[PDB]
Amino acid sequence: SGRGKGG
Amino acid sequence: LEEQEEDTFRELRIFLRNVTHRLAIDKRFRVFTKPVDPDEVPDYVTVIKQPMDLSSVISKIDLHKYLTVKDYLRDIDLICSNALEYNPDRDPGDRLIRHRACALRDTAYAIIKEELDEDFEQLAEEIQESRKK
Repeated sequence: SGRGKGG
Repeated sequence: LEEQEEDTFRELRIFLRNVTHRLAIDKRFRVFTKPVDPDEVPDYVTVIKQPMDLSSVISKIDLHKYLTVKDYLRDIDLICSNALEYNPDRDPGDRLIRHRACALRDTAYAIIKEELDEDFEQLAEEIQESRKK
């Protein structure tokens, strides 16, 4: 998975 | 002449556009209505090779890329699986988007199962098969 979209 | 096959595809596209519209105006799925923006998520393209969103699904309806409900649900499933592959489970925002991805999948499947005549779908699938052959 990636960093995520929280910033 | 058998223009009846084209009648099937016309009725399928109208149905698909109506389903997609109902998904796209659902507040839960707003995040899936536009492609992921690499300016906001710079590593997205490093995880997800085949991006998909509801606005691209509309364009594919317009361009006659969906001959079957299966072809259409493959792209709904892609929206969901991309979100579940890309997004981790590290904060509440992560959990929220992942839940919305599953709810998108489940909503699309439930609408089709409730509203789509099984023989109509099978006819569409089998015209696609005749055209492949």
